[PDB]
Amino acid sequence: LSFELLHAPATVCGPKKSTNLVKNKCVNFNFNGLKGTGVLTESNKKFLPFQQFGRDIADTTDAVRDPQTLEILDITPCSFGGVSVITPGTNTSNQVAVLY
Amino acid sequence: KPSKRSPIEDLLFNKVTDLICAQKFKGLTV
Amino acid sequence: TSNFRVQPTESIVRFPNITNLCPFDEVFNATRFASVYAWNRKRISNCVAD
Amino acid sequence: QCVNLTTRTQLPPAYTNSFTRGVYYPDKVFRSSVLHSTQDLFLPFFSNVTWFHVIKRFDNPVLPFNDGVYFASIEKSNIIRGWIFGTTLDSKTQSLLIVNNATNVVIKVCEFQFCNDPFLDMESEFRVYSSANNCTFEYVSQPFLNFKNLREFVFKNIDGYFKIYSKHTPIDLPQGFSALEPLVDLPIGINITRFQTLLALHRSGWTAGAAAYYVGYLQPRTFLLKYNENGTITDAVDCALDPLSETKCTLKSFTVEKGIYQ
Ligand SMILES: *[C@@H]1O[C@H](CO)[C@@H](O)[C@H](O)[C@H]1NC(C)=O
Ligand SMILES: *[C@@H]1O[C@H](CO)[C@@H](O)[C@H](O)[C@H]1NC(C)=O
Ligand SMILES: *[C@@H]1O[C@H](CO)[C@@H](O)[C@H](O)[C@H]1NC(C)=O
Repeated sequence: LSFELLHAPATVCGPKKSTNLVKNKCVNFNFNGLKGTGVLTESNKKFLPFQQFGRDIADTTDAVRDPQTLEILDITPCSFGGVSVITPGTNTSNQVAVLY
Repeated sequence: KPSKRSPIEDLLFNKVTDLICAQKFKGLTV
Repeated sequence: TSNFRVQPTESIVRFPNITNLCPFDEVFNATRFASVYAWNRKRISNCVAD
Repeated sequence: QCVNLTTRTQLPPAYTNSFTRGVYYPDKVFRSSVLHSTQDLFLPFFSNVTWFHVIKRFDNPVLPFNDGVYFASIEKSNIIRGWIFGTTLDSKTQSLLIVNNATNVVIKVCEFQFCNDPFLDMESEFRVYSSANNCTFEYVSQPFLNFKNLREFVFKNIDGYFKIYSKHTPIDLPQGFSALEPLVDLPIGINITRFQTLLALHRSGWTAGAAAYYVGYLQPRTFLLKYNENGTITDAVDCALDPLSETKCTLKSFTVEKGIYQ
């Protein structure tokens, strides 16, 4: 077996793998180049045959198509936010409250 | 009306009008 | 004071429904070969080689 | 074996104007109810394109392939069949052939010879090439399918990839708007400078359906396209034509209100 390598897209590269996906969970995900993080969920969007993934007004990846069941999923980055501390003066007490 | 507003206040509210999620899901909060 | 973020707990990978294997069977499991003076040459492209 | 005749009548072809035709999805991305501005190779609006008619009068000239070609065909009974692509079109370099068989389409890129006036003889005889040397790439797929048939194609070639976009329509091109979804991509990587077309003529009282085809050339331009709630491109605006369109792009909207804009 001899390998001919040229300045070509190299149509013979090898096999890929797969793993059972998860939904409604914060998880790092990969999709045939598209690789990000977020939460996967069933989508109500109705793509058309040759469209693979979707974008939004912010020009960011929003929806993807699973290349094993021809279904549409949505992605939402895992939750985040600032935190604040409510407290009376330390001259008075030491109890605090936390606001997310 | 439940809002307990006046006939006018209602028109002012109605006259003045999902990019919010997109901006939010980038690092900016309101 | 500070921030709060939720971290992922898993990593997932997905790819197309892999099929269309290269025709190695016609090479290795052929009915008959040819002699040394007629060594057989086969070209393989546009297929996923297992 | 081809016979060379000296009875052809020299007559320059016709000219017509493309109004709002030649719009294709420039990517595989989904967008809904959004006005998006892109820069790519498009066909300028209201542009002169060349008109050939075939019925005697034979019309299969040789024309350049500068950057990309928009090919329109108005026809009945499926006369136009295939295409030829290449640079010098002989056994000195590889050539690309697309042929629509009765139940398939075949694409072949390799060395070839052709007549000075190649032609194809229902189908009983197939002879357009005399020699077929070692062929780098083969491809087989499904068939692509006043006058009632209209076929619009866009052929491009860049970065070592050759792309064909297609659309069919049952109905001097008519008005309206039509999108041309991507059809096929090929990793060939040829130099491509010229191209030829193919039709089917059969010897035969006898009736031969006429056909007409329009050829237009692309150009790098900036367009503003509208995506509906489904994802279908329903309208587009080119903003190097007239001041009103340029204002429409600079405002990133289709309707312009009263005022003075810079
Ligand atoms: C994917 O491949 C499997 C394996 O043969 C097949 O059973 C299935 O129908 C294919 N399509 C899917 C899962 O959409
Ligand atoms: C453009 O087309 C019109 C009519 O089709 C013609 O009169 C004119 O000469 C053309 N201009 C060119 C080919 O530059
Ligand atoms: C757009 O999507 C809606 C809902 O899916 C559908 O009813 C409609 O036929 C689609 N096309 C147009 C042109 O509205």
